[PDB]
Amino acid sequence: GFDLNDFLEQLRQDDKVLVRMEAIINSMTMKERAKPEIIKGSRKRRIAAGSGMQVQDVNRLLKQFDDMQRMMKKMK
RNA sequence: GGCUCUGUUUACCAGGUCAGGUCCGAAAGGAAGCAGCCAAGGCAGAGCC
Ligand SMILES: [K+]
Ligand SMILES: [K+]
Ligand SMILES: [K+]
Ligand SMILES: [Mg+2]
Ligand SMILES: [Mg+2]
Ligand SMILES: [Mg+2]
Ligand SMILES: [Mg+2]
Repeated sequence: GFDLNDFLEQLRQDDKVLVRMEAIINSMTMKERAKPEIIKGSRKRRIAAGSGMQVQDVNRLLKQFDDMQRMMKKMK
């Protein structure tokens, strides 16, 4: 069950992306990391400000996560 | 009802500490602040008033 914890560990095998991507996840709660679909507008705003990013950066991380979760489902 | 103890629970919506990330600064230095943790609140059991 590929989640943001798994993704975060993949980001830990950029700081031009990797450190910033890790930071966004580091502003999340464990429920958010476990079930990223619950992250809607208000949680995105909290995560963005808490990581010094914009909401569009959070959107981009979530999209990258989503693409990886789709690919892991299919490779498996 | 109050207080205490114990268990549990709680993204943000004036608490503390604030990793990471962020901001200001040439630096020296500063600042805001999410997660966690802590406090506190919620739900209960027990004890006391
Ligand atoms: K308690
Ligand atoms: K905090
Ligand atoms: K920090
Ligand atoms: Mg809080
Ligand atoms: Mg605070
Ligand atoms: Mg720091
Ligand atoms: Mg600078």
